[PDB]
Amino acid sequence: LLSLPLVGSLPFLPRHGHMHNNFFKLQKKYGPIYSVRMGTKTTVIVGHHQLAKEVLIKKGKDFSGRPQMATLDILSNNRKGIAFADSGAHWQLHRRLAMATFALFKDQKLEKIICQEISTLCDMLATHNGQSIDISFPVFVAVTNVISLICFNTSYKNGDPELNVIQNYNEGIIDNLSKDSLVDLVPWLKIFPNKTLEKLKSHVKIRNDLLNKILENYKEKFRSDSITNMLDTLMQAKMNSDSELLSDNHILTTIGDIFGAGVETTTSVVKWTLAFLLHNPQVKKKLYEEIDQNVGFSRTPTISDRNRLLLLEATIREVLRLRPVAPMLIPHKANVDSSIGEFAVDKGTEVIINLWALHHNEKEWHQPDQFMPERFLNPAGTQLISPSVSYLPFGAGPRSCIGEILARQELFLIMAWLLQRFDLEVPDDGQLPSLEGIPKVVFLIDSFKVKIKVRQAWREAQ
Ligand code: HEM
Ligand SMILES: CC(=O)[C@@]1(O)CC[C@H]2[C@@H]3CCC4=CC(=O)CC[C@]4(C)[C@H]3CC[C@@]21C
Repeated sequence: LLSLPLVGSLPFLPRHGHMHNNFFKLQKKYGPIYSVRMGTKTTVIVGHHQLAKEVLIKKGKDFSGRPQMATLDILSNNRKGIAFADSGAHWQLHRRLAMATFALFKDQKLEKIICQEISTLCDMLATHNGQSIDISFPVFVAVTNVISLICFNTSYKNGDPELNVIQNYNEGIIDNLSKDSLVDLVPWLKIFPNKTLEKLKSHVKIRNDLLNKILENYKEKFRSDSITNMLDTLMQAKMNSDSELLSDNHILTTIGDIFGAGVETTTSVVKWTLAFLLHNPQVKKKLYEEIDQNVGFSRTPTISDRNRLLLLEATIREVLRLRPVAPMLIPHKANVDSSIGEFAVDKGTEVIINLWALHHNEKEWHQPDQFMPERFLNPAGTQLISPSVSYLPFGAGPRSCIGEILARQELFLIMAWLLQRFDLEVPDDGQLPSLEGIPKVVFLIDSFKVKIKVRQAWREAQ
């Protein structure tokens, strides 16, 4: 009796469980690296830090490409900008210029931009004293203004409805960019009739029309005697012509990515962090203790307080380990024939770093499924440590994050100001937020509510 002919085989069920974890599980059987073939495209998944750091650092330039996807094409305006651009003259240029802008805020000192918007954030939330709210939007607004000040030296006032229009198309872009993660085994959208690409174009259209209107008004304001933000930095480079690489759509898309990443990543990590603290009251109590001890109520927190607020800095590290924004980074592509761990990797092959597998490796972490900020501390709790090398929340090499500094400061300051001033409790229905998460292009958390009350100790101190 014979075996049925086999036209196709996949090692697990499509759309069942999170991709990054299904890949991780396969490693017990196939080892830390393996490949899957879709028609002609071959995809290699890496789940070990030594191999990951080969792909990202030791051979960074080799694997610095991006694959082409229908949805990403629409959002990136055919592979322009930075994040979804292939490695090339345009990518390198805009990446450089974008990185260069960050210099213009080193001592408009970045900390003062951030703390400005946090103060407003905390004043908003004080009004909700005694109520249970979703804190998504108020935080969205804060970081939106920071990135806007950095990009255009403009910020939105309370009640500007353009903020809600931005919130709307950001949710829509994310919803349709990918069903779950960016890594789909089966290309379903090319198979069955669906309105997915249509919907994406509509959110992206609105986002684009809005950015054109910011550029055109700004062409009047631009003066080479003043370079204070990203758009100046980009218009300056243009007039020094590379001219093909700095067209209006090229500039637009780059700001697009920066605006996108600067808001959706930090907002998500704030919501995830609050969520973990709701589930872990002991840690939260010790966070209050810590900040009461080392900051008190005499002033508002500052970047210098990272030296003192070590438990907080560790909590932040731990959330980025447990719930990385991008548990599989953004996909990479081999630009040339190369290798990984002495296995051959052909040019044009897709290479995915399973950061989830790195962050949950049992041999690299003690109880990796557990929220344990202590792990980034010495036993005494007197300084931060780096307990595993299998830890790359911001990536590494050519394609590494370029907002890590901005990111880390935003996260630290927001959490510090909030804990200084607010009791953050489980809402009256006693519902806790599911920590399972929702894997989109960003690893999101189900929306949830938190009971906010101004701190008794903060009150007295007035
Ligand atoms: C807050 C937590 C954040 C995390 C965990 C994070 C993480 C990452 C990761 C994993 C990548 C891709 C790595 C790869 O593909 O090899 C990336 C790329 C990128 N990030 Fe961040 N990010 C964060 C915040 C930010 C912020 C605040 C900005 C502000 C501008 C930003 C801008 C970018 C850009 C433009 C890229 C694409 C770089 C390229 O492809 O050349 N990110 N980030
Ligand atoms: C988590 C990461 O590493 C990445 O941060 C680096 C680039 C980020 C894209 C940039 C373009 C964009 C525009 C929007 O308005 C929706 C938000 C996105 C999709 C935004 C999400 C997080 C991304 C994918």
